[PDB]
Amino acid sequence: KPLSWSEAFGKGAGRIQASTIRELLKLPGILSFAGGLPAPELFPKEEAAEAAARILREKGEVALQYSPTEGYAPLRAFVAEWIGVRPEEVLITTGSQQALDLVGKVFLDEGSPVLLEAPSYMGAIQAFRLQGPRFLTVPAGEEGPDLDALEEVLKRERPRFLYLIPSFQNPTGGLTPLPARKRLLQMVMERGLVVVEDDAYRELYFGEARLPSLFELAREAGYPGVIYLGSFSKVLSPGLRVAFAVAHPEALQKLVQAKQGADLHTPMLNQMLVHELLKEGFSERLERVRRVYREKAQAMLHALDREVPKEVRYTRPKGGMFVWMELPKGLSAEGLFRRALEENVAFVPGGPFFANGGGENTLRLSYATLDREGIAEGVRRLGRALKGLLALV
Amino acid sequence: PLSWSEAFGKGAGRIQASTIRELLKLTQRPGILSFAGGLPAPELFPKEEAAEAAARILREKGEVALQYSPTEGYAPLRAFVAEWIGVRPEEVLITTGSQQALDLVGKVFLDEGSPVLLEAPSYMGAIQAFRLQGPRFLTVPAGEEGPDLDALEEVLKRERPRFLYLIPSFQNPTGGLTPLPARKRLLQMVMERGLVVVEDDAYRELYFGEARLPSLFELAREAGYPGVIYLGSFSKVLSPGLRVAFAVAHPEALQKLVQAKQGADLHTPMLNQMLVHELLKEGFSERLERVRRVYREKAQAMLHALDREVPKEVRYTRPKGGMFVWMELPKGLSAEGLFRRALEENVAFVPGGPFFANGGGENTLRLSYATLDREGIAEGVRRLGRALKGLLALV
Ligand SMILES: Cc1ncc(COP(=O)(O)O)c(CN[C@@H](CC(C)C)C(=O)O)c1O
Ligand SMILES: Cc1ncc(COP(=O)(O)O)c(CN[C@@H](CC(C)C)C(=O)O)c1O
Repeated sequence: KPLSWSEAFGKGAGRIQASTIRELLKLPGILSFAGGLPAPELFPKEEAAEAAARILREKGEVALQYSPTEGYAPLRAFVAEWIGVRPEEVLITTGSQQALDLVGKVFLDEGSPVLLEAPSYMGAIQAFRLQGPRFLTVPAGEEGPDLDALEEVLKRERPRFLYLIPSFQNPTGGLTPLPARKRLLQMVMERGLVVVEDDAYRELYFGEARLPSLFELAREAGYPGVIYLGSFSKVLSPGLRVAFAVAHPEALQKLVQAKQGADLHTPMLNQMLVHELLKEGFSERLERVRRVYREKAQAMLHALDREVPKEVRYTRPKGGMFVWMELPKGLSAEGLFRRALEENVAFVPGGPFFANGGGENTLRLSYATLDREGIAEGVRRLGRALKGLLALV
Repeated sequence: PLSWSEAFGKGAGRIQASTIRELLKLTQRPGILSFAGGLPAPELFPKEEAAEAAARILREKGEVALQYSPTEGYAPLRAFVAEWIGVRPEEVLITTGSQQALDLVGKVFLDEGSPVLLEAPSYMGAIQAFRLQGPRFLTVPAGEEGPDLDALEEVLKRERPRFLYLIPSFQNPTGGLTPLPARKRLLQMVMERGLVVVEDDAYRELYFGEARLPSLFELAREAGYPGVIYLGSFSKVLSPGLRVAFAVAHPEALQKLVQAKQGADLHTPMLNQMLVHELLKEGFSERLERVRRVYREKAQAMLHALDREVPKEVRYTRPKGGMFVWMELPKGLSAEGLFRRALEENVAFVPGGPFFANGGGENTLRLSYATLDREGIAEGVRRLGRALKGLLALV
């Protein structure tokens, strides 16, 4: 009886085939606009080094030992104070990608309806796809989800939850404005629906102020149905894998129960280190994050405006890390990617961001990682690839 | 008015057991001496060397350490694991604890109603991970010499489990040690039927005798059989709180684990992997020898104490490695009830029930001698003896 792997795997093995995540993470003179990797010039290496050594010397017996599933209590407290909730309503997760996996586990079943935008974040699609749901979509544009399309969906289908990224959506960069957020909240409250609000880019706004979150608006309305995800990845360090979920206790409790068997607890040194880094100077750190991303976005748009012919369209984000690019109808972003690689530049083709397919002429560009000169040079290389693609028609 | 209970899916009903989160916050009750969680001896933690190493990593390589990193793990760590275990680097996946490896295995191999084979009892974390997928648990008893192979033969004549989950070396929770001939017989049974084994080797290095037994993975590799997925961890030998472990498998299986890991957490934190690699680059053998000495001495301290304080109606194992003593009360007596009395005497342990996937074992309990110094072991056992005497006096 020779062993067959294909025959020994379960259904889960046939739902995890997309490889965008590992392909974006994989470790020469290629300039990357691919993964949403935060600017390394913002990492506080020296402060981190001091703080990590102090933790390990003075509290190493706690930091290196098994620790609570719910998270380091001072970090839960810091998060609660920042977000505006009780500490017991905060779960520390091993990145918000883990919170998405936990959400999928708690809420989805084979064939269960779930709603997100087309496009939306590939990580969330991948986490949810594991459970074998039926994906329902609405379009995403410059002002967020198409609420008219959503109204029609909700007449016929009750999603297990709605997954949204109101602030600088991955991958479009779209910003759901305040009146739309209120309308959306009304639509959800009228049917007692659950919303998973992913606020990874919360603090990366380019204007004067952050918009109220769906969670904030819900809290004001007395409505308990928003599960709120945030992360320290975009504002401090993605490699530490420290993030959080905030919810009504009944929901949060299920997330904590799921977390036990996922990894026991998020590494304790990491939580301690985030807390030590942010307990002073957080406001100021966030202001500097905004100034850097504003400047890189400006450089990206200047470079694109210079190098990209008008037959190719792209968004002009008001925050976050991404530009979203649309090629002429029927042109292949995958084909372009192969040409870009020969020109020593990378991006993410758009296909993985569309849960039910389509989008093969779209692509996402991240300006977060490179400095302004590498942005300018990377876009010059992209422009050459685009020009090659268009010239073949 | 929103209804949470109606909003959840089936998974919300399969995650109710709270043993894990309960064991992990016992620290919040510092006056209680713990024989509960398998928390490693903190006197072994290399705090100073770790502080120095972490600071050097963040100053010299902080742009790698603090950035998004490969799903498969830090390459020098993969290589280090590959050299230690005896495989190619590309056959290693770094995981956020072996608990995550368990969750990944469940994801890849189990569906609702699918059969899975494990012992009764077995590790509650594995039970918890697998239960999420809604499987049918098949069991065989576990004893001093590991799984009951005659019982296993009967199971395998009737069913093809998606995998067999075993812990051949110092099983959680019994401390059982599967001897070499039983390992070969198990291997033969699985090879003849083309089944998969998940071999959890958390306690690999914690042997009290002269040498480590061959793993089922090593035996399978010698026989040319690709069906063993091998799990190991740095938790019991270096630091559990860092959450760094590994899965080793044939590339076809390993690839599905890597695929699953993407959407679980993107990647295991990179500083943690670097730190583990830096700490183990030199002196690993000597570290391991020290681990063995310490747990050998704590096991001896525990048995000495039990032998003086525990009434002879109560049975307990005498482990040859690992972290645990497995205790069985007279039939019908409640480990849970004993636990409540133990809490009143300021000692904790883990009742046996969570370790039995299909129920049972309500008279059994696990004791961990890993965490306390010898004086705390002696005092905790005096406190446990008082609880036990109170339990037995009520009859
Ligand atoms: C919208 C959104 N939500 C969550 C995540 C996950 O981030 P953490 O787990 O670090 O908190 C993200 C991250 N996005 C990048 C992931 C790559 C694998 C690097 C990306 O390039 O999309 C997110 O955008
Ligand atoms: C047999 C066995 N396999 C895996 C694990 C998980 O450990 P890591 O994820 O740290 O690698 C364990 C650990 N066991 C303890 C867990 C408690 C929550 C602390 C235990 O008390 O059982 C294991 O024993």
